[PDB]
Amino acid sequence: REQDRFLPIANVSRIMKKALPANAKISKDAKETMQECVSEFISFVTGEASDKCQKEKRKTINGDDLLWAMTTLGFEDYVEPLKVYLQRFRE
Amino acid sequence: HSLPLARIKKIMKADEDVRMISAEAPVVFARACEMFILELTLRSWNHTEENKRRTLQKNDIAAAVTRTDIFDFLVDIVPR
Repeated sequence: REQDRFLPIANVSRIMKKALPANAKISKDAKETMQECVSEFISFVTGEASDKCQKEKRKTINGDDLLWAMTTLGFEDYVEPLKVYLQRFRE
Repeated sequence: HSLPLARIKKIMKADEDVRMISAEAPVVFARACEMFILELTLRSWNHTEENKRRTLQKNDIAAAVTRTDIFDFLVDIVPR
């Protein structure tokens, strides 16, 4: 279909393989499916952050808003690693 | 970055309510998306090894989704 609205397959696939044993194969179907799951992750997290900005009459989704939304939707295991990453980015 | 920030922004912007986006937000997502892809592929692979197959297939991803709560939002994207 249209791959304009998805993250590129070559980046997603290469990310899948590093998680997997070297002998692993991945169907072209799974690559495509994982492409859609990860793109839905962005929308899901963005929806929540956008809702909170909307409640607070703020017009910008900041980094904190994404982290706050990840915790709200149950991805708190990601949030501390992400903070550390974000500091290495700001320094 | 592993994934392109411009595409990430693109995805964020399909949401009608999104206005401006801090430049840190695609950066947070690039890393966060990685972690998501790693964790979902690993849980999918548990099913692949369970069936003692060597190919990760779509049905493995479908399986991983039902087995963990934080992934409910994905049950319509990959049913079965």
